[PDB]
Amino acid sequence: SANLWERFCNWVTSTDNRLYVGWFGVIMIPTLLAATICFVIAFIAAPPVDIDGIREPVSGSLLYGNNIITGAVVPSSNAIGLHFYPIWEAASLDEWLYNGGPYQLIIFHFLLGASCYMGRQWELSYRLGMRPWICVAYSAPLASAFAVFLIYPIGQGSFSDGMPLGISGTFNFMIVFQAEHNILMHPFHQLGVAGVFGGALFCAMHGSLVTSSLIRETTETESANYGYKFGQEEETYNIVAAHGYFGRLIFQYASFNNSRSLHFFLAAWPVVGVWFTALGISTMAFNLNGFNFNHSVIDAKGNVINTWADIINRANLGMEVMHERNAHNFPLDLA
Amino acid sequence: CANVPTGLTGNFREDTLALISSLREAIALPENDPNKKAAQAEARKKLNDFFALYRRDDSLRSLSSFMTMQTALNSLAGHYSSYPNRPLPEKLKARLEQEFKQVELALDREAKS
Amino acid sequence: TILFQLALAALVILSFVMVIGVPVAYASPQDWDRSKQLIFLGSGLWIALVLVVGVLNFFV
Amino acid sequence: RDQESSGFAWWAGNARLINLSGKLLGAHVAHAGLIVFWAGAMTLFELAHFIPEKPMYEQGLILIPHIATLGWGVGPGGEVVDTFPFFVVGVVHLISSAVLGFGGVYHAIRGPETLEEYSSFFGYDWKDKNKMTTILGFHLIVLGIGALLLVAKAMFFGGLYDTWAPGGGDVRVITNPTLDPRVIFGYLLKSPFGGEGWIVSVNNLEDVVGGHIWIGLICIAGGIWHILTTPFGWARRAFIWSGEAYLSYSLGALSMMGFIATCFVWFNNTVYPSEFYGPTGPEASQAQAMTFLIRDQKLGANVGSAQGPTGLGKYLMRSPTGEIIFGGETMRFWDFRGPWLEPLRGPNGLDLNKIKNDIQPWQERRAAEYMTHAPLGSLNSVGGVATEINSVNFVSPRSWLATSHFVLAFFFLVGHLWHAGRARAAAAGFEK
Amino acid sequence: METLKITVYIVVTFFVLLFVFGFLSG
Amino acid sequence: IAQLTMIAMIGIAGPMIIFLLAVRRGNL
Amino acid sequence: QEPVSYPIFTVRWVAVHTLAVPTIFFLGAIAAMQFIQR
Amino acid sequence: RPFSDIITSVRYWVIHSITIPALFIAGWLFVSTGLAYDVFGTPRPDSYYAQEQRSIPLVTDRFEAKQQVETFLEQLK
Amino acid sequence: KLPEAYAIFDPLVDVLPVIPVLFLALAFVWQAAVGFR
Amino acid sequence: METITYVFIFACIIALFFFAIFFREPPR
Ligand code: CLA
Ligand code: CLA
Ligand code: CLA
Ligand code: CLA
Ligand code: CLA
Ligand code: CLA
Ligand code: CLA
Ligand SMILES: CC1=C(/C=C/C(C)=C/C=C/C(C)=C/C=C/C=C(C)/C=C/C=C(C)/C=C/C2=C(C)CCCC2(C)C)C(C)(C)CCC1
Ligand SMILES: CC1=C(/C=C/C(C)=C/C=C/C(C)=C/C=C/C=C(C)/C=C/C=C(C)/C=C/C2=C(C)CCCC2(C)C)C(C)(C)CCC1
Ligand SMILES: CC1=C(/C=C/C(C)=C/C=C/C(C)=C/C=C/C=C(C)/C=C/C=C(C)/C=C/C2=C(C)CCCC2(C)C)C(C)(C)CCC1
Ligand SMILES: CC1=C(/C=C/C(C)=C/C=C/C(C)=C/C=C/C=C(C)/C=C/C=C(C)/C=C/C2=C(C)CCCC2(C)C)C(C)(C)CCC1
Ligand SMILES: [Cl-]
Ligand SMILES: [Fe+3]
Ligand SMILES: [Mn+2]
Repeated sequence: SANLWERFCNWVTSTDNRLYVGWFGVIMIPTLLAATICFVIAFIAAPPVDIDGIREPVSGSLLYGNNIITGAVVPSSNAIGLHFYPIWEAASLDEWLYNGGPYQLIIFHFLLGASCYMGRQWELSYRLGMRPWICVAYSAPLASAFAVFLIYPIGQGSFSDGMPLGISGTFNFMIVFQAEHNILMHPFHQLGVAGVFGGALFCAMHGSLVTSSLIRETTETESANYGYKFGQEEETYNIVAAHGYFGRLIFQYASFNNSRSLHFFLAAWPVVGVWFTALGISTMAFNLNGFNFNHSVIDAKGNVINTWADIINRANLGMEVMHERNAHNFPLDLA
Repeated sequence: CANVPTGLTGNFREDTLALISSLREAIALPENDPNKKAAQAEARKKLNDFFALYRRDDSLRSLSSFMTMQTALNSLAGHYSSYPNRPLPEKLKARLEQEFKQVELALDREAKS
Repeated sequence: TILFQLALAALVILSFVMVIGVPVAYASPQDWDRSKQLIFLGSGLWIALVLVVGVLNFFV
Repeated sequence: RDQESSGFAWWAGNARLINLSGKLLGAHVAHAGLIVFWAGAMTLFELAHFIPEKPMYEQGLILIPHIATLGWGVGPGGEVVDTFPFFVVGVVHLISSAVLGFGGVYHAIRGPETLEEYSSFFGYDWKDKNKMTTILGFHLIVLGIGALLLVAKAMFFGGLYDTWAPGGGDVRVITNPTLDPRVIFGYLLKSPFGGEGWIVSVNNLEDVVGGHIWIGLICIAGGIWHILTTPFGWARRAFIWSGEAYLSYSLGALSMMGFIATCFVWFNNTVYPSEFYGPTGPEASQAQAMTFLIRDQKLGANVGSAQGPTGLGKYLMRSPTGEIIFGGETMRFWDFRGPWLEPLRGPNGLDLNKIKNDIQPWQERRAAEYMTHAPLGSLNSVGGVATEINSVNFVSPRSWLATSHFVLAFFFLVGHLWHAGRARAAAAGFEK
Repeated sequence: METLKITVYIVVTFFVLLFVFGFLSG
Repeated sequence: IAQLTMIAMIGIAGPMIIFLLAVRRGNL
Repeated sequence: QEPVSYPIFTVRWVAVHTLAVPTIFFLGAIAAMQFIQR
Repeated sequence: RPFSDIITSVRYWVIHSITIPALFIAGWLFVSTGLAYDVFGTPRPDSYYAQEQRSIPLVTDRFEAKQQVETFLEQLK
Repeated sequence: KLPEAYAIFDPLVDVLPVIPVLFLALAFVWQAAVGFR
Repeated sequence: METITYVFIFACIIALFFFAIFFREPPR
């Protein structure tokens, strides 16, 4: 030996590893591994979790009669609020399972691990000496997860207001959220929608255009590695029917005539989009709701005329009253 | 560290009992004297300077003595703010008396326990 | 009283001619020597004027 | 010079000021005039629509509450007792902006481009460690003195608005903060999670003033150090030493101060009284339950001797630590503390007897008033949930404060990464 | 149940200390 | 009224400051 | 592309006049709608 | 030919600074004289409801549709 | 409201808070004046 | 009946992960 520390540092920072294990990665594997082992055990076999603190539970496990679509990891009890609730603060194992302990374990380790993934990205890109900005493009789903799992709960006052980890659980969260805050008319959610449809659309456009122009591609290969001449043949003419549509829309909006603005714009669109909606979800965490119109049209007789906004307010009311077991005397509320 | 020089000391029970007897005798004072108006000035300031100095400690909220005298000082102060220049019913003087007695009993029974 | 209104009106129309006056006095390269004096005495006047309206505020 | 050929455009015209030290001083000092101008204008504009008998949060006041907490213009009970102090600060800011603006337009249209070949005492560069550490040292000492201004206002010029006095809150002069560091630095060892809170759990003005004593003196101490002490070897190898980097380092701190500012305004109640800002998040709900408990007990039958169709609690229930708290969807709240609620608690929490016969007038009216205007908001400033009709209008000023400062904090995180990458790219160089 | 408390504290400090000593190990 | 005049004046003072400079060559 | 001489009708000419004339009519409509009292 | 050059060509200005106001004013009068309501069949805002009726006009037959609208309009609905 | 020996300035303050933004607005016209860089 | 089917299909996905990482086709 050379005294294990020197071997250990070479082992960690090696880029000849099949899977890079950096110094972020050294935190990342235990956290992500804990999160996933707890998740699959909980999803399969966590007994029903009381979620309103009235001793009426909800089953999310698969051995208690769910399928893939109806199952979930049920969030923490409403009694707990925002308290930190490790397993040694409970007094028995069965009551830690009855109050929804594991859910907090999963999300805390998951956010740590998914942050370290971004770190590990930045570090490896630093070793190969390339412009390290793949990480800022990833910071958009990461920002989104902070907003949905950590911040909206804090803003409302409890982790009982978090998103369940399950398929129908997400749908339940979405519907209830629209009921209490009117997300559709929030302009930031609109920026979000725009961003992901536009991302999908520009993905199809780019792909279709590129695969029509490529001709043949070959790069020299050796018996242990790769070559140093990347050959590539493409078509190099286009017509004036993609000059009134593509040419004088893109040269004018990109602010360049250069091809290097294509791939800069491709990533900018959805990233900005998902930041905007990630920001919006947090502003409703402090209850700044979106536009809603009731009684924006009245005639000069003094009778009200309805509009589409009022129909959506009716449907929202319908969802919202169904969500409320707690009392029938509630005038003005949340949080 | 560091208590006010307005009479108080660091040992709660002592300056508490003192403050209790002071304001007991103070509200026991006739209203046909022109010093009553003066009395309310020192009453109000010593209320504030006790409560704000002793509210800070977290331990003594697990006692009953502090929690009950708190209510007492609060009712006194609330009537003070409710009618500044008008004395208060003797219903509330009996109520104030009640919880002073029970606070005193509680201080003395927690001294040994 | 009359003198207090005279001051506040005078101050606001003074500040309003001065807000155009001071940048161009610095900006113009032609005859900076002559402009420096008037902006000096105007600044003096303007702070004096806010004092007198402020001191007559306590009587009005 | 004054046209392209320095490597930037006209939307990075600001970037032409990096080496032009006099113009750069000019831009900052003129910008500072704008901040003061906005303060003065907004305050006067807010006074002009203020009614001095209707509270400071159904109208949309956001900056006169800041004046009120310094004890200016409020008497005992949390009311307005004349609107004249608001006017004094309003026009004081407004006129000082003039002379700020005068010096700005002077240094940015006439003054020397280079302040290094004027004098060496206001000269600087972004590579000379000694000048820049002296500027930092001066800014530290003046900030430390500024912090001590609030212990002065709290001690000598008539106290601050104490929310925890027993009349319902009133102005009070602090004549004893606590300097025993075990409290002051103790808050920073709390966990941020519920049941305690981090430093957004502080709840008496004594810790506030005493912490200000400690921070003021330590800031002046560090400011005395950083004039007489040049940067050390390990330090000079750790960072980049360029001029845009310092702006990056600053941006990284302002990002964090934003998120904790939102926590401060949204949760805390002692350095943000609830009679000048609206009801807090938890306290609204708590008041609603307490008002209802009183109402349905004095008319009808008791409900803290009766369990409902819930199977645990009806109006009162036990916590996960066995403590009597409100029931409903408001059992997520039991850490809350307020000046109107504590006189109803015993050592075990709520005792229904106390709720029956220890109610004072201000408690009950304040609670029912708070209950009506729970913190809801929207961009068109329509009251209630975004299902309700135009029958009630309200947004809580706390909602606005929190949301805007959170949004800008995120954008400063983007800008921090932007200037960080800029600095690193410049300093490495790669072909240098 | 307290052995659990100490085993998580211990294993956690181990991982955190090797990550912080790692960035100073070049 | 004599209380709309200033809002009217203020509102048109912007381009005056720059038109007076384009003549007096304090900028091009 | 289209000759610089540009006779009165041109592919370009109709394209920019079937998106100019209705819009100036319609923006004049909407502007008038702003001062209708509810 | 760049659009900037033909837009600031004298030939454009001489005709178009006469026709542009005419179009803006023609739109403005199409709304202001009350005609916009009479061409597109959009009700005036004091008249969506009849005196007698508190119910909405609703179509219930396709071949006697215009007949049902003609009836609804005479009763001032 | 304002004091009523300063009360004529009710309309004046209805526009004060927005002159900051008009400074940004003036910046651009300075760039439009010099035809840009 | 149903749940065994669910976990078996899960298990062979994660196995397929392992196969795609440590046994990819050598591209020559
Ligand atoms: C708080 C302190 C702060 C300071 C002092 C700086 C300082 C600096 N930044 Mg900035 N920046 C910050 C925060 C800060 N930044 C934040 C929070 C972000 C994220 C938004 C950025 C993002 C940013 C970018 C992306 C760029 C700079 C650049 C610059 C530098 C060059 C000069 C320049 O053009 O600036 C002034 C900037 C401009 C004139 C650009 C204006 C661009 C638009 C489109 C803004 C319009 C906003 C407007 C209010 C919206 C409504 C308008 C309405 C009429 C429709 C400069 C010294 C530029 C540079 O070259 O850096 C070296 C460059 O490319 N900055
Ligand atoms: C809002 C804040 C702000 C501030 C404080 C500055 C400040 C500065 N910029 Mg910048 N800039 C800004 C916004 C700002 N800019 C924006 C929004 C843009 C986008 C358009 C730019 C684009 C830009 C460019 C293109 C350039 C600068 C340059 C400069 C600096 C050099 C001085 C100069 O060339 O003046 C010349 C200006 C004049 C001759 C006229 C100035 C008029 C004055 C000072 C006052 C007008 C307001 C008011 C009436 C004053 C009343 C005063 C009274 C109350 C006392 C100056 C320090 C320049 C530079 O880098 O120089 C090397 C350069 O060429 N900037
Ligand atoms: C960021 C801090 C901040 C906060 C929290 C507030 C909060 C408040 N202001 Mg205010 N204000 C601010 C900064 C701020 N202001 C600044 C910098 C200006 C001067 C430019 C003003 C100018 C101002 C005026 C003129 C008025 C208020 C008023 C009010 C209050 C009433 C609600 C209302 O109309 O709000 C409106 C909310 C805001 C102005 C906060 C920011 C709004 C955002 C970020 C909108 C941006 C829209 C965007 C450009 C385009 C659409 C969205 C896009 C995504 C598609 C509210 C309590 C009103 C009042 O009467 O108070 C009693 C009123 O009329 N403020
Ligand atoms: C906030 C930062 C700041 C800074 C760093 C400067 C820096 C400078 N300004 Mg200044 N200025 C500012 C804000 C600032 N200014 C503002 C807000 C205004 C409007 C009021 C002005 C108006 C102004 C004018 C009109 C002039 C300057 C001048 C000067 C320069 C000459 C050096 C000199 O004599 O200094 C020291 C200054 C003096 C001896 C003159 C004033 C003495 C006074 C009244 C106050 C003393 C303040 C303070 C107690 C001194 C601290 C000393 C310290 C070592 C402890 C210097 C480069 C002058 C110059 O030479 O510019 C080319 C000049 O003509 N400035
Ligand atoms: C890279 C590290 C770093 C960081 C994190 C900062 C951060 C900061 N700098 Mg900066 N700076 C740096 C390096 C850095 N700087 C270098 C190398 C230079 C050149 C010398 C500068 C030059 C510089 C200038 C020129 C200025 C700053 C200022 C400031 C601060 C003001 C922002 C504000 O409003 O907060 C409000 C500010 C505070 C609350 C600060 C007081 C902080 C307290 C009470 C204690 C600090 C305790 C410390 C963390 C304990 C650990 C010490 C360690 C040795 C163990 C911000 C905190 C500005 C300033 O003067 O602020 C006063 C300013 O003008 N800095
Ligand atoms: C000689 C030391 C010295 C001193 C005293 C100052 C002082 C100051 N500089 Mg600074 N500066 C220095 C050297 C110094 N500088 C050097 C060498 C340079 C390089 C050329 C600069 C460059 C510089 C820049 C670029 C900037 C400053 C700014 C500031 C001021 C803003 C702080 C504030 O708002 O305080 C508010 C008040 C307190 C926190 C407490 C005040 C407590 C007491 C008792 C003192 C009151 C007097 C003092 C002069 C401040 C008066 C403020 C006035 C509005 C009332 C400030 C007081 C900035 C600014 O905003 O200036 C307008 C800015 O952008 N300075
Ligand atoms: C606010 C402005 C400011 C600025 C810019 C500086 C700038 C600097 N100081 Mg300094 N300092 C200041 C104020 C300031 N100081 C004050 C007020 C004090 C007195 C309290 C000190 C005392 C101090 C000393 C004694 C020394 C420095 C040193 C340094 C320099 C080296 C870099 C460094 O170590 O960063 C500071 C270090 C870090 C940022 C790294 C450690 C970070 C910590 C401790 C984070 C721990 C996080 C914690 C566990 C998280 C809890 C979260 C919670 C939610 C639970 C740098 C030039 C050294 C130097 O060269 O000075 C010339 C030196 O000898 N500083
Ligand atoms: C230069 C320099 C500097 C700077 C400084 C500064 C920044 C300054 C500022 C200053 C200022 C900025 C000041 C202030 C001004 C203002 C004033 C002082 C005000 C006045 C007013 C008054 C007093 C009031 C009045 C009134 C009354 C009384 C009543 C009625 C109303 C009225 C408003 C009219 C330094 C030191 C850094 C450095 C060195 C150099
Ligand atoms: C550089 C530059 C810039 C910037 C600028 C600035 C930033 C400035 C500032 C400035 C300022 C910052 C200003 C201020 C002003 C103010 C004034 C001018 C005022 C006046 C007034 C007064 C002084 C008061 C009065 C009164 C009284 C005393 C009482 C009663 C009421 C009254 C109101 C009447 C720009 C971007 C634009 C452009 C480019 C360049
Ligand atoms: C008691 C009290 C108080 C006070 C408090 C205090 C005293 C606070 C402070 C606070 C603070 C003062 C905070 C902050 C701290 C600091 C920090 C948080 C730092 C950080 C740092 C870092 C994280 C680092 C990083 C790094 C490394 C490691 C390497 C190199 C590079 C870098 C820089 C990246 C008050 C007034 C509230 C009132 C009530 C009571
Ligand atoms: C002292 C005083 C005062 C003063 C004030 C002043 C300082 C004035 C001036 C102001 C100003 C200085 C203003 C300005 C204005 C400006 C403007 C308003 C403009 C803006 C811009 C724009 C609107 C834009 C435009 C454009 C066009 C048009 C086209 C294309 C391009 C562009 C977009 C650029 C007063 C009265 C408060 C009273 C108390 C005291
Ligand atoms: Cl539900
Ligand atoms: Fe591609
Ligand atoms: Mn909810």
